[PDB]
Amino acid sequence: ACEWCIFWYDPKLCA
Amino acid sequence: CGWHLRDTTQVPSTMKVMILDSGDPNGPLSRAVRNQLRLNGVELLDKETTRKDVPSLRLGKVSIAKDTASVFRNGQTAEYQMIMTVNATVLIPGRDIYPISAKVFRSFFDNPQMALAKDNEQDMIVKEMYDRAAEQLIRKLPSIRAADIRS
Amino acid sequence: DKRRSGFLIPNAKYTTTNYFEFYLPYYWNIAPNMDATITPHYMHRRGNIMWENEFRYLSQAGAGLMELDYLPSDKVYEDEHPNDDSSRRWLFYWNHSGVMDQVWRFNVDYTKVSDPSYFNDFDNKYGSSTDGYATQKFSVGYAVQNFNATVSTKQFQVFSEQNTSSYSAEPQLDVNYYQNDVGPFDTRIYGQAVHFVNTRDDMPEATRVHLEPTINLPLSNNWGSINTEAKFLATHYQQTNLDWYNSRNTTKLDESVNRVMPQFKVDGKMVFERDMEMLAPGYTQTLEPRAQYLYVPYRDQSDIYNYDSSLLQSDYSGLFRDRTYGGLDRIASANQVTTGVTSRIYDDAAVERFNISVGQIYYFTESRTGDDNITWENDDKTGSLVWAGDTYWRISERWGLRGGIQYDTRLDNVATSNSSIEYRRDEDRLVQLNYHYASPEYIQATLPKYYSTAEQYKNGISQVGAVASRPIADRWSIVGAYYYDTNANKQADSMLGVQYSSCCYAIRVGYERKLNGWDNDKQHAVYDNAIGFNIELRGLSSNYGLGTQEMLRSNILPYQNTL
Ligand SMILES: CCCCCCCCCCCCO[C@@H]1O[C@H](CO)[C@@H](O[C@H]2O[C@H](CO)[C@@H](O)[C@H](O)[C@H]2O)[C@H](O)[C@H]1O
Ligand SMILES: CCCCCCCCCCCCO[C@@H]1O[C@H](CO)[C@@H](O[C@H]2O[C@H](CO)[C@@H](O)[C@H](O)[C@H]2O)[C@H](O)[C@H]1O
Ligand SMILES: *CCS(=O)(=O)N1CN(S(=O)(=O)CC*)CN(S(=O)(=O)CC*)C1
Repeated sequence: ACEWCIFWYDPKLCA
Repeated sequence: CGWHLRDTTQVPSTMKVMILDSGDPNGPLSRAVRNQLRLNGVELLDKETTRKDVPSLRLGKVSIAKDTASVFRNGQTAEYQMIMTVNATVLIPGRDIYPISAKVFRSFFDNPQMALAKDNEQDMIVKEMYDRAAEQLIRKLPSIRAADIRS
Repeated sequence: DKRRSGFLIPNAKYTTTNYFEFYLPYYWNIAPNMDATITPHYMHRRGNIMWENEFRYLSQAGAGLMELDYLPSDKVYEDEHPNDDSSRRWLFYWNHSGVMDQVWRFNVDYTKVSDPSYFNDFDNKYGSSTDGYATQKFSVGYAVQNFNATVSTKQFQVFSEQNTSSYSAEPQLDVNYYQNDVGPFDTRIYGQAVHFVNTRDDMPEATRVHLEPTINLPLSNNWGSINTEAKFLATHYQQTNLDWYNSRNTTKLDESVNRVMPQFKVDGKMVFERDMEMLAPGYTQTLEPRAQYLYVPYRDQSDIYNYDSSLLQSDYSGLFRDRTYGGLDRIASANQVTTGVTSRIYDDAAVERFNISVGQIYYFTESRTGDDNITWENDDKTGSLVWAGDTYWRISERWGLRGGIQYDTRLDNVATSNSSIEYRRDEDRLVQLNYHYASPEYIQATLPKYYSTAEQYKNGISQVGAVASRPIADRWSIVGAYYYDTNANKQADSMLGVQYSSCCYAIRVGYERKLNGWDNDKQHAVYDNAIGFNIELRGLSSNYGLGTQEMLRSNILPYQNTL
């Protein structure tokens, strides 16, 4: 539920 | 980075043909809503047409308020806040009636020395809020479609 | 209906302005569509009864309210103005609104007072001590689906005795025509004829005629949109009574002026979507880039007096607006591109939970109206000059926060900003915090010079407000508000309200301390205290509320719902 993912998210960071 | 172009229309496919109904069909809100629906490729019908299974969009009360948001050291108004509230409803004929709303916030500074000018500014702001209140309502159409499928 | 007409319950209040005040209302049911009220309002300090007459009506043309307050004499005003022959104080108010046959639109918003200090002395029912002027508008319009023509007159009674000169449109005619399927284009024509008159006899009078045809090409996709627009502006000015201004100003006003200008606008928008599974299952994010190129040639408008053009505030929505000024006396030249971006969040139910926007305006050339009297803090003319940001977060069902910020590099400081966080369980249970800011540089740039030199204006705005409302035992309702200016470290407005509601009656007690004026003899602010007591009879109607929203709007900075 990390809300700060809005301004930074990248699919391969997850996996 | 995960982004893709929107592959779905802003207006849901079942709402591509609909009836726009209001008690003030020639008013400014109705004009704004009709223009926004025309921009999205929506076919608007008259309320007397015989086509059925056509969702209806009934616009309701519109309230515009002008209040004092801040004051100077002498107690005179510095900033006016204008509030637009629009209540509408969507009737899906077989299913159900879903109500939606829109609230628009704008502000502008006062100037007693240029009161006439300020009045025109106010008018322009109102003309904008209607448009801002229209896109808001169309933006809630996909939410209605999702609620329709859920029930 | 003599059965339904009679005396209401008297209410009272103690004020610092008028000491003990006493109202004795009398309701009168003339008809099922027309009702009236007569209220003797005795003020002790002025030692006299002022008569309030209120009249509501519903007709075919719409619904309206008339109000007339008359005070034959006033001891306080007589003391403050010995030279005046009479100390009578009156107010006339008329508000009518209606649409008849769906085509005729009738609007009246008229206020007139006997003296500028009326609202600082008497209670604020159809006005306020916060207003700097009184407005008098009449408008009759005819509007069908593709046409509308409105004739209106606007007048203003300015209160502050710095410069009581004010321009009026007597009358103003507005005509709009629309076409939508002429080929692939959309077309509209806007016409206007106006006549500006002034209160003083030495200021210019004008007649303006304006024509404006626009043609636009919209193109749309599921993910993108681009709208091109070509607009034409043709204005004709006939100005008279120019001897005074020309004899005192170095730039000369011209009798006959013609102003012809093209305008080209290109607007484009894209929508990107992505899946945000880390927030919660089903949530999605949307990115919305928007760009707009605006080009308006430069015409020197120094020979036209500025009658009704004022600087427009540039929030995020106003970044993409194609005008710098309101009205039509100042059309700024433009060679600019506006770039902005909006991010939105939806849940599994496709409901917007959060949105944030940021944008800027890049000027390729300086915007000129021929005359430029705006006092900037630096000589920046081109580049990224204006920035605006907006945000709205619906944290939960009972929480919500809003924010907006404006930055101007020519001010070398944030121009204006505002924020508000509100908890609202229900119309009786709520808490709200809000903040308003306006830099002194912004006041200097966008307001007259004596605002920059006057103590009560020059420091800008830095205001923090708190509003709270809490019921007890379903019968009581406590309401409070407090507004504090951090620049002066002084109270601006505070309110307290307690209402006891029962089956047959409701008793309201309210206190308020507000900024009421400015005393320039030793240069401080003047406050006013008011403690009121009011009883109203229940049961006759369907209203059973605790009255919280009524007391929340009773102060000079009324509460507004922001979710
Ligand atoms: C002040 C400047 C701007 C500040 C910027 C802050 C940006 C924050 C963006 C928040 C976006 C939406 O935030 C999202 O809210 C929802 C709704 O409660 C939370 O979701 C939560 O409640 C929902 C609804 O009951 C549950 O289904 C979910 O399991 C739970 O986590 C998400 O965990 C959070 O990610
Ligand atoms: C990018 C998207 C933005 C989303 C919306 C963000 C909303 C932000 C709301 C900001 C609320 C606080 O508002 C902020 O108040 C402070 C404190 O007075 C002002 O800051 C001020 O501080 C002191 C004076 O007090 C000066 O030294 C400074 O130069 C001046 O700016 C800010 O200019 C204003 O922005
Ligand atoms: C803000 C989300 S992130 O920076 O891209 N991030 C990547 N992952 S993930 O959120 O699990 C992507 C599915 C790991 N983290 S996190 O700790 O899980 C963020 C709450 C960072």
